[PDB]
Amino acid sequence: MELIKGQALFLELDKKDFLSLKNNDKNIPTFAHPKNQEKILAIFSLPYKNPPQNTKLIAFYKDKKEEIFIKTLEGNYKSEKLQVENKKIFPPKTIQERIAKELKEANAIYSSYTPKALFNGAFNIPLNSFITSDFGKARTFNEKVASYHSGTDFRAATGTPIYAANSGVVKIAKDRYFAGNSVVIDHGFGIYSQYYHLSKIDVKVGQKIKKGELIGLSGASGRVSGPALHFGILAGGKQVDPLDFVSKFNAIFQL
Ligand SMILES: CC(=O)N[C@@H](CCNCC(=O)O)C(=O)N[C@H](C)C(=O)NO
Ligand SMILES: [Zn+2]
Repeated sequence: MELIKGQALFLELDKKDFLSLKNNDKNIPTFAHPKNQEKILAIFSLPYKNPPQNTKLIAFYKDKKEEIFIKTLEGNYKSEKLQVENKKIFPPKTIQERIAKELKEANAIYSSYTPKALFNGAFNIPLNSFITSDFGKARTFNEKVASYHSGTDFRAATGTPIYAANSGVVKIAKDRYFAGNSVVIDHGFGIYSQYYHLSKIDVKVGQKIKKGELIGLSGASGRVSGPALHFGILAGGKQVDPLDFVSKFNAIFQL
């Protein structure tokens, strides 16, 4: 198949006599297809930066192996040039220490697989606004991708109510460098939704959260370009296009 970089894909496989799904030595977890009872699903994601040109997954059954080839497409993302580049910039050690601490914490959370659905039906947009800045907007130097927008920004004045996109469990709920006042919800199967730059947090860590229920107010914390909501989805161990993902997810899990 063909898959644009920075997107997710729902693999469909025969359930019966299935043993494992792999990508080199890396395992990929599977879950039940809710409509069809003879199928199982698995989420595969390509990174936006440095994606492999091609990927070969192998589904091992008791009676056969079954290869899946996935071609990486460049897509149609916006891209501006730079005349500056990296400089592994030199922050004060007090901040280096904080970033590294918050990075450790995030990786422990995002690599903590929950093998059951914590969601309830389809995802909803966290607020009824519109996109001010799209996912995948990139800054290039010598046609190599330096950085990119890892989520999508909605129009929101400071203090706009934000609602949970789907049911889950709260894993993060605090101020962080870069993200500002953050909230991260685990929905199960390595699917996490992210709500950054809040002015105000209304939830606690480990709290069981329901869809359409309030998680905080929008703001501009840790943000330079002013008030707005940043919404992100991490799935298959990677940041992916949220709106593209929601479309594909809802196609399957719609009630
Ligand atoms: C901690 C961090 O690096 N956050 C990045 C996105 C990556 N999230 C991964 C994570 O939080 O673990 C970020 O805050 N981008 C802001 C929202 C932006 O681009 N606004 O316009
Ligand atoms: Zn953003």
